Amino acid sequence: IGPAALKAVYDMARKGARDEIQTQMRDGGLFS
Amino acid sequence: IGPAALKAVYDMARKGARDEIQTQMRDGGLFS
Amino acid sequence: IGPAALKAVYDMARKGARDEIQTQMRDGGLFS
Amino acid sequence: SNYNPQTRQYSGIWDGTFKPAYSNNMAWCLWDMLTHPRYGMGKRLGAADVDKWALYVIGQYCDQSVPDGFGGTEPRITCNAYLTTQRKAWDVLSDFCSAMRCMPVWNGQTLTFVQDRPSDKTWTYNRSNVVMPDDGAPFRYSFSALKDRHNAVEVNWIDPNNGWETATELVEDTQAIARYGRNVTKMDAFGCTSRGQAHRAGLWLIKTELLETQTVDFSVGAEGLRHVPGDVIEICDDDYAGISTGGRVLAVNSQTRTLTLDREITLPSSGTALISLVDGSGNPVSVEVQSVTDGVKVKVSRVPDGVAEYSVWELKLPTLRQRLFRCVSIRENDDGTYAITAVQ
Amino acid sequence: GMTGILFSLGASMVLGGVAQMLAPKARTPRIQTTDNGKQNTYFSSLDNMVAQGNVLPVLYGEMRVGSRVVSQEISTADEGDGGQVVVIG
Amino acid sequence: MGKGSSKGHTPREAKDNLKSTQLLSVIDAISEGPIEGPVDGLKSVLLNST
Amino acid sequence: MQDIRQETLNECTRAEQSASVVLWEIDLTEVGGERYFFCNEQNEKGEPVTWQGRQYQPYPIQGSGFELNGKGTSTRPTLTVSNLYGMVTGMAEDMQSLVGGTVVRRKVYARFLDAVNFVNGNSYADPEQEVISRWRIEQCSELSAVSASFVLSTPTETDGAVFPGRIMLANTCTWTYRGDECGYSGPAVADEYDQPTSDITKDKCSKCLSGCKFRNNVGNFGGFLSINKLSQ
Amino acid sequence: MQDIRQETLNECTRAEQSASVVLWEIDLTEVGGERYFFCNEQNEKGEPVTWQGRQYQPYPIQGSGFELNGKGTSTRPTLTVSNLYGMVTGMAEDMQSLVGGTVVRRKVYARFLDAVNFVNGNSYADPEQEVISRWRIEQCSELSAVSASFVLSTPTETDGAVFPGRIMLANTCTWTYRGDECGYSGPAVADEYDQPTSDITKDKCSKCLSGCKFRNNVGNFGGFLSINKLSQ
Ligand code: SF4
Ligand code: SF4
Repeated sequence: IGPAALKAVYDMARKGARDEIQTQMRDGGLFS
Repeated sequence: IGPAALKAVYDMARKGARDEIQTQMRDGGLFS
Repeated sequence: IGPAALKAVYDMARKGARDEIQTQMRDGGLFS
Repeated sequence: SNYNPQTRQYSGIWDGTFKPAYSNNMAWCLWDMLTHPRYGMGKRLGAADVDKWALYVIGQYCDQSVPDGFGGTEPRITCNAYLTTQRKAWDVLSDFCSAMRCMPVWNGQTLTFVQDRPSDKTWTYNRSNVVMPDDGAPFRYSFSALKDRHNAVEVNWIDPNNGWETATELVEDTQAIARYGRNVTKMDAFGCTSRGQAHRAGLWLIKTELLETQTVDFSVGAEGLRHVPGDVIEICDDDYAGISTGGRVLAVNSQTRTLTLDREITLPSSGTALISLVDGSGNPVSVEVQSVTDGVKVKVSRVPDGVAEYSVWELKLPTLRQRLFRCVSIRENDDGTYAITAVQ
Repeated sequence: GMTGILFSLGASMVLGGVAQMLAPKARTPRIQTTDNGKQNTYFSSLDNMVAQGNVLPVLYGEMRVGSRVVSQEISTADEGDGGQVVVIG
Repeated sequence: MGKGSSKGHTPREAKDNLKSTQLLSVIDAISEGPIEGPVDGLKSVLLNST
Repeated sequence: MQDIRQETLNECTRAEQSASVVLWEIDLTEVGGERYFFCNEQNEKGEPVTWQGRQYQPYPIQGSGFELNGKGTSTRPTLTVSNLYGMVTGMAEDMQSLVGGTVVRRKVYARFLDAVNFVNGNSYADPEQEVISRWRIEQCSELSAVSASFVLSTPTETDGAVFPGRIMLANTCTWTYRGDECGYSGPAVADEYDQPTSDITKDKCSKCLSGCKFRNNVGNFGGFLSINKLSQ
Repeated sequence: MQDIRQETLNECTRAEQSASVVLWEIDLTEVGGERYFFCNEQNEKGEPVTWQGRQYQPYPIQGSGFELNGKGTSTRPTLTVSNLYGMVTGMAEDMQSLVGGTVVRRKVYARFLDAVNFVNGNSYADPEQEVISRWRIEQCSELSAVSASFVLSTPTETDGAVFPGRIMLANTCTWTYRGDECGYSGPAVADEYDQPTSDITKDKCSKCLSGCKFRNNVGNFGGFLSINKLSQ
């Protein structure tokens, strides 16, 4: 089904982006 | 089909990340 | 079928977020 | 104990013995920084967590009597730091590691340091040892960017001659100005106390950034994953880029005439020389000269070792060929028991 | 079973520079307008600071440098360093 | 002289009729851990860059 | 506004469109190469497409992501080219990975190609109606044994450049050799390390005071002789 | 280079390899616990795997994302352990959630286990051929009634640490009690506060000047008595 998959993928992408922001701002990385 | 799904997910994970970047820097987030 | 798709989408979203951070940290843009 | 701190001369094999003495060597200064009580994060990591032998090699390489502009003879890098501001330990470690052109990694359950020291080849890879994805090609190459390639660099160094003040020194290449654009970059030479050292650092940065401009990633089975620990030098010979036949696993061999039966149509040199390297029992690299290719398919080696069974891979080396070297920087492990290697 | 989505990243790392792949590069300090146009060194402090906020520093060779003053006090001196030679006039 | 502790002084030029003089005494902390002494004898101390 | 002729704009109004054709020109003269003409498709005769008299040969080329904007970052569209038989790798190993060249994209409608592309012969041909864009190659993000991806950029894009190019130095020159400021035109006298040579192929200034004194142009020195401004 | 023996290196290149076994050791002795040996697999007799004489009991475990890198953040591989019957919860509330311990991962090829793991008996046995790694537990990100997830980190990780670890001066001392810098070894005289006591159990120092006066040890005080330098 379209809309359910779209909303699920959007929320999962938001969670992934939040996790990436959290993990890259520790000591090194590119210091976002 | 594979590549269509992959391109769709990649382009869907763009505006999600952009909105996350924009909201986390507004008032009381981690400023990206 | 199940969590395999979830893991795939999670990795894809993390990669997209990394690319977005890299492209927004550059000279132009909002300087995330 | 083996290290004399006056003439910087080594004499004999070194043991895990330390003595208190004055020194201004960068590697041993970093070693003191890493492990020390009070302020040197000694309560966090022990003395056995860091590779002291890598530090010994770095210190031995540090004193090489490079020629200076004034006609003198000075060591390559001299440690001169006066840290007077609290800052993140990772930042201080990176600043220390940026002077000797090194990089730290957690290799072999120990912290070790690697640098761009000219070394020997370790292992070889071709189409047979790598695995291609669904796309069709196993090796993925990439290059640097036009505006990423710096050619003008400014280095800040302290100048004891005039007033112990900061001074900026510029380094650039005219041919890089002609070929690409002008890309200016500033970086202070941490620990510098002589114009020669700052100039050497800038020249190293520009030369390394101009020559090393290609990075290749590929995949490797279990044997290679266990073999290469990290930050080693290997040849990645590829017949696709070389539009030739680099060699691959031979099928069967003989012993009387030494008829080696490969599976690809090879091609010998014109009139000078050519060799082929195979493996033995204790995994060596046995090289054998080649004279005549009987039947364009069968090889005749001079003294083959009777240890090749079926999976030995042969690499055929001609003359006047620019052998391709690679230094592994990124290694990734997955659950299918293959490794992803990204190298420069 | 299978382990898909390797997603080789050799291209992404070079985007920030290639010399950084072998050297972390030295950090650089910021510029204060108030301190005219002088450039601050990250490994030398010629000026003599105040013993408080600044952490106990470390020396590694040469560098005539300042310090962190712990106690400054001015009083009246004695007339004579020592011995019996104590003349005034 | 070096080793772990050292002291030194210069012959003061003073006197010439009863007067009074000041005396600035200041202690400085240089670094931490066992440091080596000055490169030179005593002329390493620089007051107003001399 | 665009430099669009009236005829093509009028044709681009009707419902029954013709076939859109995209042609690419890779220019490397400014970097040391030649001009390569590519087209994604060939005519009905199995021949290279003839436009304005010149010929574009068939080759798999695909440009995606052309996004002109005034805010945010710049534009970085992607060009994909099939690398079979090692053809792209051949010039990449020679032309420094196709860095610094120029790419020109021309789009045309089908009903305006040359008459030799059609068996009956087009009577509507007009080799002056096309839309043209130009970009510069920035990097070869990935060139495998089956393909090759190039990143494009605008020629005027600013990135990593500083405005006040002037830099104050003490004992090092700031400009080039013989270009505009070093008004030197005599015989070669010095080399990289200030050795008394008289050969023109090795004449390169050391960017010092000694080089200027050797070349008798010390009046045109860019390095101010301050040095001792921070000691006091 | 790695410390892998020649024979296992030779075997790893064989086209027909054997099974790969991963064994885990959790050491809490530096924290105050015991040594636990886990193996995701057992032998053909339904028995714990015997290696080097010791026994790794069969228990759920799975390590993921083991990466080594020199640039960017230090890698943090994860470990998953099934928490059924509350076995993990039994030590989590006792060992402070398994924070600060050590984990050792040994990988071994199936053709080198002890002979007791095979009904016929392996003749190609060598108990000195394995690959070893060690990490430290960082946090228990997830803990439920079905599973438990631990994050691993390198012992050398330098997150949240500052290089020069001195405060210079204060009204208070900045060391330990009875260490190798305080240099006190006398009988008990003071406690957490400034109260006289004579029991060794409650010997504590307030790390102020009063404590030093109590202990007749002032020359080793780590606080410079300036105070008025900030005011005057
Ligand atoms: S230094 Fe004197 S000679 Fe050499 S370039 Fe600059 S100006 Fe021309
Ligand atoms: S205060 Fe005096 S006694 Fe208490 S610890 Fe610091 S030094 Fe030892």
